[PDB]
Amino acid sequence: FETMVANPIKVSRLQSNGVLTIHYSLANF
Amino acid sequence: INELERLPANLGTYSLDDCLEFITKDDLSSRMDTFKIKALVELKSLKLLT
Amino acid sequence: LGNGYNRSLLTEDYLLNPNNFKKLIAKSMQKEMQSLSEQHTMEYKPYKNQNWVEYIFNGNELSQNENAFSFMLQPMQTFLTLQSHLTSSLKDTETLLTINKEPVKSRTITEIFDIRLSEGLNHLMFRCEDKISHETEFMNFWINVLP
Amino acid sequence: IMIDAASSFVLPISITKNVDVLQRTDEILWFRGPSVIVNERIINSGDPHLSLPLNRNEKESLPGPFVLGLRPSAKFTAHRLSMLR
Amino acid sequence: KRILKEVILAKKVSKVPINNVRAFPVLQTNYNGSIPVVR
Amino acid sequence: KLVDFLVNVQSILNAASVKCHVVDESFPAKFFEKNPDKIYESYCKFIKNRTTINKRFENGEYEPIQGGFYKLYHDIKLVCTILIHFYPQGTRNYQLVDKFYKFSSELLLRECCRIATELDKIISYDFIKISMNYTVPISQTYQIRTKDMDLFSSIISKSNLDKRPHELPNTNFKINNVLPQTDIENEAPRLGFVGANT
Repeated sequence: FETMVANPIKVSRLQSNGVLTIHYSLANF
Repeated sequence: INELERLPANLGTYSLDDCLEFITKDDLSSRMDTFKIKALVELKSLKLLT
Repeated sequence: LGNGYNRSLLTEDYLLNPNNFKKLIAKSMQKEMQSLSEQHTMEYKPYKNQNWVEYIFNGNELSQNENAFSFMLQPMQTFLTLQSHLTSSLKDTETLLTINKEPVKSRTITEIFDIRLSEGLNHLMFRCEDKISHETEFMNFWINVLP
Repeated sequence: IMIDAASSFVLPISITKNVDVLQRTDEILWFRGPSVIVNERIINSGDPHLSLPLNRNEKESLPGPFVLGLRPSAKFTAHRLSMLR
Repeated sequence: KRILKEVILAKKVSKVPINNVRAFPVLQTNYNGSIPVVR
Repeated sequence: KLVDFLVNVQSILNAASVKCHVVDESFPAKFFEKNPDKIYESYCKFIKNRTTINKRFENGEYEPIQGGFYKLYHDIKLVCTILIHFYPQGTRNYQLVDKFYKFSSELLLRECCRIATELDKIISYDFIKISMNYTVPISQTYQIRTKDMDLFSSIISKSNLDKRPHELPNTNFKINNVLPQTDIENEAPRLGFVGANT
């Protein structure tokens, strides 16, 4: 069990701040 | 500015409306910061004057 | 439960602060405290500004499946000392103490060590065992030293 | 002095059988230091247990930590629940 | 401030109105983070 | 003076019990009147051998005396231990009963209050000790040694009234106790430090 290097969770600062939640603005066919 | 910049940063409220929320030993009430935001809107509005 | 696996050795452990840190500064509002879990009272005594905390562990009604403990110390408090009251020094009991890897020998039943910590966490492994009766006990102290 | 270290880790083995009480990601989150238990958030700034006036070896076993934490009295809470409806 | 006290001691004026902000500033506990620093 | 002092606790403990329905749980007579440290072992013996908390006030089971509130404390601790043992340790109705026990025990501890060391050999020689002492319950975290990373866990939400044996999803885990840090708050910086010009 002592040979089980763990996985870092990286935050990536621009993802942490202001990410919103393109065809659904109908101007582009 | 030099009166607002000598307030302690650990400033917090205790309104008379936290009795309706039943805050336990560790519960983090949702009206704790109604004075520290107001004491930064003034301190940063008096630096964005020019 | 392992509370019936309570400690038969290790009466008292003391993480009291050294007298060097007091003698080099001082030349007090005391607040004792106990934690609701059988024993391990924790007392301290600041004054309006040094603190000189002291962590005692009366292990007569602690368990032994729960060895490690964790607390937080302030950046002026880099030095520490123990006081290890065993039950009885019947045999040549081996008492070694590795902070991270380095064993600490002594100051010279009750044995005193000399502890000097660094920033960040620490391990501070401590154990006692008998040569003849062949029984071991362990203690661990996760000391978070503030930067 | 950096800021953008990871400081949380996840082990690959799914041990999610007896773990519904810990803090899950949605696995188990494993941090790089312990937690910090804080008894009461609000300091009681007067109270000569803490203020230490300069006038006049004694011990006192106070009931709980709740003396030092600004709790409201129950008559106001009943008055406000009466004002509720 | 003495005089406005004494009337409230003496006369008991019919309203003496109550208007408060219904909050007051208190200090709250602070604590460092427990994850150590990375250099 | 003790007339309203039951009425207010009644109203508060009714209105603070909507989401969990602790007060409307079934509870028979259960005459223990014992040491509150024996409060689970006595009910364990009551399980081995062989009127709810809202209805106790409507029948007037509580007097304006010390026992008239000691019984109320006893009934709350019994119902909370029952609801802790009934659910698993991760459900929301476990943590609601734990929070309700904490809140009601804090509410009932107050308002009946209204109604050997070389360092000590130096300091007790050098200073005068006016003091203050109290009890808090500690909690636990887990402990893992990986390859040179030495991780920690979150706080287990296991209550202080659980009494179960310590289960472990891994035997390579370890367990530790977290001592709460408590003192006069270290002087926080001023607002000029928090929010200067960048």
